[PDB]
Amino acid sequence: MRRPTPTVYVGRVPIGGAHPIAVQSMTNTPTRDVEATTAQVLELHRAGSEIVRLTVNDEEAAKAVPEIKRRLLAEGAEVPLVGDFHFNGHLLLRKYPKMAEALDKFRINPGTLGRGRHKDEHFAEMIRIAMDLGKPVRIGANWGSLDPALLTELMDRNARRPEPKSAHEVVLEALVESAVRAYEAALEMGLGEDKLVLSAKVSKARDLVWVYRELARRTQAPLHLGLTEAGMGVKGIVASAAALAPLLLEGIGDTIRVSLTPAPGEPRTKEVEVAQEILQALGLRAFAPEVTSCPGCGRTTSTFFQELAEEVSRRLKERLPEWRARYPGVEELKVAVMGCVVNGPGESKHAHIGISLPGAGEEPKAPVYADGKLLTILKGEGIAEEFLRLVEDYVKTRFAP
Amino acid sequence: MRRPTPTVYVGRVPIGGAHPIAVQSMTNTPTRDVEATTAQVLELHRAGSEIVRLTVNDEEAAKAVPEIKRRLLAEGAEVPLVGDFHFNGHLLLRKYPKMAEALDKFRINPGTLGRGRHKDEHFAEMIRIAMDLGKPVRIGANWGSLDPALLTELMDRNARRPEPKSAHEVVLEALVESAVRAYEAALEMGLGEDKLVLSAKVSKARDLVWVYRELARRTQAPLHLGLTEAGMGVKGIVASAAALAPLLLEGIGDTIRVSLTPAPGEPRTKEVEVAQEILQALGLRAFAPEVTSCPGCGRTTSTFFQELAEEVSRRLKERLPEWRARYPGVEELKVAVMGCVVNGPGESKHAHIGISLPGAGEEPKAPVYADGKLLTILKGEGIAEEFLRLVEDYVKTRFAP
Ligand SMILES: C#CCCOP(=O)(O)OP(=O)(O)O
Ligand SMILES: C#CCCOP(=O)(O)OP(=O)(O)O
Ligand code: F3S
Ligand code: F3S
Repeated sequence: MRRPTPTVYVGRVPIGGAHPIAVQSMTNTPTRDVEATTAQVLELHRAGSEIVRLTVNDEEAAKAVPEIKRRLLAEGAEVPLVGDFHFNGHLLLRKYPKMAEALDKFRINPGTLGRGRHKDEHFAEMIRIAMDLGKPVRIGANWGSLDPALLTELMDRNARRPEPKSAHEVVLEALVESAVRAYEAALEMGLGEDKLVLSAKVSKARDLVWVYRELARRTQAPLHLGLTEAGMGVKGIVASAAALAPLLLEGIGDTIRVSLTPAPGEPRTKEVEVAQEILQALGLRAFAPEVTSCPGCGRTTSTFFQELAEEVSRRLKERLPEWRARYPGVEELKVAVMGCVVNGPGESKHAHIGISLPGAGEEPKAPVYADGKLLTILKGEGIAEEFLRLVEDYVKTRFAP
Repeated sequence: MRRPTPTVYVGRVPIGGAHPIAVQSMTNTPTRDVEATTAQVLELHRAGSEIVRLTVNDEEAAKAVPEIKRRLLAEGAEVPLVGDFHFNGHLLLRKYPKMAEALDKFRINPGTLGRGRHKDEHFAEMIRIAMDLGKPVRIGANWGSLDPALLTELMDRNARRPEPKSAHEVVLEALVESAVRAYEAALEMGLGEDKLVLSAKVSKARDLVWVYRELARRTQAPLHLGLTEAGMGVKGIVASAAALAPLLLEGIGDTIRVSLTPAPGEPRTKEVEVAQEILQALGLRAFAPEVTSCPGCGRTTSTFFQELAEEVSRRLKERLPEWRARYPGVEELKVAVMGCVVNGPGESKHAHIGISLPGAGEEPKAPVYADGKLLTILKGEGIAEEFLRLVEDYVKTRFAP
């Protein structure tokens, strides 16, 4: 069901309907701080951010970008950099051509170009520079910065309707129109279809689904999908997954970014982890082995079961760097850890390998299944260590080169 | 878009297309431990579990249920109880009529009824008892416990097809068929449409969407929706949201349960919180005020912004018990906390009330918007306390009785 699109290369990373959905992220360090920004770019890339965006907000930020890129290259890190421009993007790209050349993509917001007539000039200048340098561009609209003139135009169109739509609905129409008009304008100026990505972000999940369905229908471009301003903690994680899934399941979206607010002291890499989990939950990409486990109920002994599931998950995460190097395809591994006979055997049989613990009323033994059939039955002390040895043995055989 | 269904009352809680989607959960204490189970039922109910399920797995569990119910009633807690039966449900309901009468709903799994001919007898006996006592029933299939005879029947049907489907696809067909056949059988026996809820759970999100679309098409019943065995931590949360959202957005589902594995020492109420967050993210129910905040970038000072967003979220959660009592509709409150001028004002204008902090290059002042227009501009020390006073003032006026 994947929506076909042309391919847009962001550095070495291809984005589009023929390619895996790419995970990206954005730094939160001051871009002018070269050491801090370089470190975080590397951190995010190592966590799985295939593309990294950084704000290029003033002259000091712009002068730093070439040095950041140089440092990344010096350690063989080929992570593409997207420059986020607002208000003065045309001035910065004009004045600092080394920055323009160092970036792998430019982000333009059609709502932060300036006022009235100046918008069109500023937009054209940035597209001109991208064309001269062979750079791709994201035209990214956001409802936090919606073009007010376009909003009035569409409010007037709506008022003329036999049955006018709500103000809220018109805001969404205008956001879509902002992206689509700027898309069409960039194409008319000669920027190639292989150099244009679009986004039109809102902060409410049901609205995001409406917007992206319209974008997908009305344009041919690959789409950068995300729920903007998703927020903190569990709310942010849930809202982001809830917003993206209906679209990704329908085949809409070519790159994603999860816009979480970090808690103080929480790593910026959390958003990368969440993005990966969304794609893997929907079977669109595989990044690491996953554990299926039941919630546990009154049929299990809660703490032993919870401890085993946690220990198995912890070991898989410890083994992954090595496994990824030795065992191609191991990212697809499914392990089950289950609490009793009700669903334990059946769920374990659906995993590559799973263990079903004895619950209430059962004999104190734990069947282990692999590839849908009984492998062995464990008992006594060290169930956990015996199981993890069996998982290691399984991986060696199943995912051998 | 909500799928119409008859109403099924679970105690005082109506489930169906005419009613709010109900959040439920399940205990993990041994049901025989009356003190522990009663406490957790109350804990879950207080967290927002409108219905609570408990395993009734043996005779000791069954004898405990009437006392649990008595204790709940003694504190005016009207929380409906669902009894989860496997293997011996027919024996327990027969032998312990006080338990049968004390429960507000019976859960039957058509894959844990027994072997061959005995299945039909056991099923009929449980439905007989529900009918005699006027109790509703969930017929809940789970792929961890799929009826093997039905699976063979459908494997044979599939082998006769001009183009046979995959084994995996046939497993899903069989799961649906298990629920649908048992549904039809219960109706034919005289159990009313106002007494039947269906579920057919799998552990993979894209498969769950397929299954529930089939269930929704082929039956008229309200549906209990959940991703079974979702797992631990972020994986579990993301998988659950990703699986449910496409269905809930399409109007499918009448009650949900989130099947998270608690980390050792993590409260059982986490699943209730996640369930509520899924429904609120999709605009289907409102439980508590929510904070929209940006991720922060190099345009903000990371820690001040993150600290303010966290402090605002913490205060809203502290004020809620009181607010819920005084200010009807306050559950719908949207507050924004934003990092700079790029999206700060616009996003704040979409919330009921929001603050936009000064980012890089800006004057050190923080505009506050309420109902889409400028309310005031804050500066200096105590921005956080001044903002929270403004939020209190706003709530008093907006959500006054
Ligand atoms: C830049 C910035 C703040 C908002 O980031 P976002 O990824 O949520 O939205 P975007 O910048 O509109 O793509
Ligand atoms: C009971 C039990 C273990 C699985 O619980 P679940 O809510 O994920 O699935 P269900 O019992 O099939 O409704
Ligand atoms: S939730 Fe309960 S039914 Fe068994 S497989 Fe897990 S212990
Ligand atoms: S993410 Fe950055 S652009 Fe401004 S509103 Fe938030 S600081």
